[PDB]
Formats: sequence, structure tokens, C-alpha cells
Amino acid sequence: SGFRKMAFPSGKVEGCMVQVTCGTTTLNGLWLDDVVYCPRHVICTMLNPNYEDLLIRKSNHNFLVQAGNVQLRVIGHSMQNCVLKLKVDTANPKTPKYKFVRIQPGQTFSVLACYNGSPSGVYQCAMRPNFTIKGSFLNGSCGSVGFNIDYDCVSFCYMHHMELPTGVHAGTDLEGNFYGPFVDRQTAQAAGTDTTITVNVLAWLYAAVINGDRWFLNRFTTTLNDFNLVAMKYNYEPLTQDHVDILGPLSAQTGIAVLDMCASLKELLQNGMNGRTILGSALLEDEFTPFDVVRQCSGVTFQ
Amino acid sequence: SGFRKMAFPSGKVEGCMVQVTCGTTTLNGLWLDDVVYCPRHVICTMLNPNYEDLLIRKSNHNFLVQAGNVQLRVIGHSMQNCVLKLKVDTANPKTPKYKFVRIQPGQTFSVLACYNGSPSGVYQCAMRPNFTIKGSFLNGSCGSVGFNIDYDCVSFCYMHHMELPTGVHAGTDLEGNFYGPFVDRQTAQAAGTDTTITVNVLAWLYAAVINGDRWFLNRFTTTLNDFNLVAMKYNYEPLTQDHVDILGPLSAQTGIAVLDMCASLKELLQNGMNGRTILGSALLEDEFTPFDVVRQCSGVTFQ
Ligand SMILES: *[C@H](O)[C@H](Cc1ccc[nH]c1=O)NC(=O)[C@H](CC(C)C)NC(=O)c1cc2c(OC)cccc2[nH]1
Ligand SMILES: *[C@H](O)[C@H](Cc1ccc[nH]c1=O)NC(=O)[C@H](CC(C)C)NC(=O)c1cc2c(OC)cccc2[nH]1
Repeated sequence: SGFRKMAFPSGKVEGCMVQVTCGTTTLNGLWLDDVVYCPRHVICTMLNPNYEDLLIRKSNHNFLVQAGNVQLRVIGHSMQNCVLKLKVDTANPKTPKYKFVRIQPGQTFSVLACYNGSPSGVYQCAMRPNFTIKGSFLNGSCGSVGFNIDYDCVSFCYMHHMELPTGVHAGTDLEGNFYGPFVDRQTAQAAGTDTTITVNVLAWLYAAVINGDRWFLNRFTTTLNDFNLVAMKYNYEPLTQDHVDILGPLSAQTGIAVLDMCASLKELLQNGMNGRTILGSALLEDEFTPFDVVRQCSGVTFQ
Repeated sequence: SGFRKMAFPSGKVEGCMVQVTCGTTTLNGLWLDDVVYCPRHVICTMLNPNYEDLLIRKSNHNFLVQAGNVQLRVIGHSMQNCVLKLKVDTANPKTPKYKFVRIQPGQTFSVLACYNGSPSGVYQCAMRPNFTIKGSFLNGSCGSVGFNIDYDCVSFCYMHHMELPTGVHAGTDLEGNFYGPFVDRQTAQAAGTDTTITVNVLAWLYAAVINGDRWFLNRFTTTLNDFNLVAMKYNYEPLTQDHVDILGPLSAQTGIAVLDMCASLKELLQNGMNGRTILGSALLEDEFTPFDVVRQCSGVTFQ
């Protein structure tokens, strides 16, 4: 019993973290096979950089790459969108089975926060509809990564580049393409309007039911259309039928049809919890996907 | 910027997790040097076990220990309080620098939840004043461990044995001694009355200030005595001067004396947040120690 915001075991990713220094800037890189991936702004010195030019100047030896104590000789270098790829003379023996994936807003992943090539800690978070994440990142964390694990395969989805004036965070996929409309410039860039991930809240309510919190379960039902109208008023993402279907397995487990839970959520948005808590929380939690709930409640393990 | 409930990187502990089977029961063990530590109730078959007797029957070969794919030959076995120690013929090459510690209520640690010797995920939690933890543990998780990391040293403090009727969790230190008044019997054991960790709430308020949430900061001050009276009414641990001193460094950082923050908390207990949030939360968070705050806000890393 019990429901926690659980992160993936981090060891497979820990074994890939390195430190990358160019001139005076040091940030984190990701060492897979004989390539180190890192954010390209390590070659900055930055209000508007011309990264292709800065890279003509730079030669391999200008990149100091340290894997713990060991220095790794850079024998080649290239750029792909906003990430630098440093070919090194040594393949990482701890490289896991891996993919690069681009996630969708609403999906979750674990962040391994690193400084100077060493891990500080791990937590789970959601890609917000506005393509930001509400993380815990200080200066020097750039190049920390986000990931999911599927059995033995690490799917890297996020590399950290920037903190916005709002104090939320923004970065790229491992092909260097930013999530959302940001650029890797030392300029102030505004977020974009966020909304709550409605399908995730419903998953979290099924998790509550599975654990034992049911007070919020109202006797009524509703239509997808009617619900999506009450949602718009409270800044909630529209629920699609793809979402309704993703919730089917939880619905079948708990004996509660999706539209009934939709009724029960519709109430909460209108009356609040009146001092009550769901799974130890007093706000409606939207950073658990339906998969996350099934994983945690089923004891799914990795390898 | 940003404050998350961050767990320790789990890789050092991942490298120690093994599967232990006796007859039909399989749970998790901790492999350090040539010893595997696990909960002794793996030799049960359980309403009131006589563990010393069951162990006379058992011979080494009766313990099936698997480290991933590899079987580890048990060449000796012994009990220490509620944990079994299985000497194996092979020393774990991934053993980290480590200590066994017994933590104090109010302190925090990370849990690496495992099943069948494999990790499911990692999260941070607090030892409650009543010596329980509010975890996420299913049947078969027993032998999962809790730990802290200090640079390169893993300090193991918790091994999981039981879930109480309340659905909170209870276990031992790595010397097999239970936290709180529980026993490893298949019986229903009641918790004991819990309270909120007052020093941790204050740390969490300094964390808020450090990040930018200050609305709750009242202009008044108060005495330790006066505050501890308002606390008792709301089921809050008494704040001692040892606690006040542990908060000194945060106080010095933020320019806010400890007793002033005590005034500002005294209000919240009396008026609530009136629909407002501190660090994205609408309840007063008590699972961050003062150290946890400084670690996270300072970028402290491990190795
Ligand atoms: C890389 O380690 C850091 C990450 C970081 C810095 C500070 C706080 N939290 C963090 O996570 N990245 C950067 O510093 C960016 C460097 C590159 C992409 C140019 N810069 C920013 O993230 C940044 C820059 C600015 C301004 O510059 C005018 C203005 C306002 C906000 C801002 N954020
Ligand atoms: C070990 O893997 C499990 C852990 C566990 C089981 C179920 C749910 N969450 C969990 O974390 N431990 C056990 O099953 C204990 C076995 C040993 C210590 C005997 N048993 C319990 O934790 C337990 C036993 C009971 C009752 O037995 C009459 C009654 C009520 C609650 C209860 N908990």
C-alpha cells in the first residue's frame, strides 16, 4: 500500500555522467559508446552566440572531458542542433541499452541532477503542456538528463539547458531540439501558458481508490463533452478519447468507469476538498501518468 | 531554483541487491563483501515463529541466493536480531564504502524499492516520530533498504519487514533491531500516535524563502516557550534548542532569525494558507531536514 512519487533507479545513468570543460565553462555530459553528448553552450564565453563560428575556432584538445578521475581524449567533435557530440578515444564500458526519444507533454520522466559530472539526486517530474519542467536545477546543472527505463533499456528524453525567469526549466531532447519555443541564448524567454494534465489527475484518482481514499467518489455520471466544459474554466487540458482509452485498464481494475470518475473530478473542481486530502495531498496531483500508476501499484521492476 | 523531494542516486545500492529464496518465500537481500543481509522471516512457512528453531533445520544449500543471473553459493549462515546473515563464497565486487547506522525519528533517507532482487524505483521519506515510514511497498518488497549517502559512503539505516494495518511501513536497522515496538510476526500490530516534525517544517519554510515564496512571513516574533504551546495543540513535536541551533545556518543565510520564522509558522497553524501554496504545496511539509535543504540548495554531489 502507499503511493509515492517514485523515480527510476538511476545507476544505469550514473555510469554515463561525465564532466565537460571548454575554457572556463564546466557542465555535464552524457557518455554513450564513444560519444559524449552535452549542451553546446559550453563553448560560449553569450547574449547571442554564433555557435557554428565558435566551433571553427575550437579544436578537440580544447575540450577537457573527465569521467571521474580519468581524462578522456577527444578525437573528434561535431554539433547537432543544440547539443555537441564529442567523439572520444574510449567507448564507455558502462553504456546501457538505450534509445533517444522525444516525449510528449503530459508524460513523465526521472531527472538525475548533476554538477561537475557527479550526481546530486534523482526525482520524477512531468513535461508540462507548455514544454517546461518544474525542476530543481542550479547553475552548473546543464547537461543533466531525464529518462525512462523499460526493463533493461534507458530511453533518454531530456537534456537540461536553461532556467526561465519564472524559475521553471527548459531543455532539449538528445538530438538537440528544444522542447517548446526556446533557444540556448543568454536571454530572458517567457514560458507560455500552462494547463493541468487532466488524464494524469484521473490516473491519480484511480491510484487513490486502489490505495483506499474514496471519499471524493460521487454517485453521478457525465458525458465527455459536459466534463470538458467544466475543465476549460479551471485551466484543464481537454480529455480526448485516446486518453479515455489509456485509462481503460485502471477503470477495469477498480470497477469504476472513466466517465464516472470524470463526474467525481468535476465536483472537486467546483467544491474543493474542504480540508481533506487525497493520497496525503490537498491539491489535485497531475504528474502521474496512467502507466506510472500501474507500474507502481504492480511492482514492475527494471534490470 | 526550485525545490523537489530529491532521492539519493541509487546506483551504489543497486549493485548490492540480490534475491533470496528459502523454500517458497523469495525476498530481497543486501550483498556487502561476502555477506548477504536479509530479513529472517524468509525462513517462515508464521503467526508466531520460533526463528532460532527453524534455523537449526535449515542448512546452507536451503538458501537460494541469486545476483541477477548468477547463483551465489551460501557457505555459512547466522542470525542477528531480525536479520539473517548468509556468508557466500564470493565477495561482492560492487560493494561500496558503507556504514550501518541507526537513525533518529525525524531524519530522512532514500528507499530503493525492490522485488525479486531487482529495483522498482527510488524515493525519499522520513522516519516518523512513531517509528513508521509512509512508503510505497507491496508484498515481496521486504529486504528493500533505506540509506543516505555522504560523498562516497553509503550509510544504510533501514531494511523493510512489514506493512501495518494502517498501511504504513515498519522495519529494522541493519543490525536487525526494529524501529519502534514491532516484531517480525504475521500479526496485526498498531502504530502508535504520530506527530509532525516541527524542525523539518521550519527548514522547509527557509527553503521556500530561499526560492521565493514569502507571503507567510509575519512581522512578529515569539519565545520558544510560547511557540511550543501553540504547537502541542496541532500535534507538533516540541522544538528544542538543539533544533534551533541546527537551523542556525539557514537562519544566517536568509537573514531570518529562527524565532521569527517560529512566529510565522505559529500563524499558519491558526489561519491556514487561505488557498495559497508554499513551494507548490498546500500543506506544511515535514519530510525535509535542515541538512536536506542545504544539500539541495547548495548542489552537493556524491561520488
Ligand atoms: C546551465 O548549467 C545553466 C542552468 C541554470 C542556471 C541558473 C539556474 N538554474 C539553472 O538550471 N544554464 C544557463 O545558465 C543558460 C546558459 C545558456 C543556455 C546560454 N542561461 C539561462 O538559463 C538563463 C539566462 C537568462 C537571462 O540572460 C539574460 C535572463 C533571464 C533568465 C535567464 N536564464
Ligand atoms: C515482506 O515482503 C512483506 C512486506 C509487505 C507485505 C504486504 C504489503 N506491504 C508490504 O510491504 N512483509 C510481510 O508480509 C510481513 C511478513 C513477516 C514480517 C511475518 N507481514 C506483514 O507485514 C503483515 C502481517 C499482517 C497481519 O497478519 C496477521 C495482519 C495485519 C497486517 C499485517 N501485516
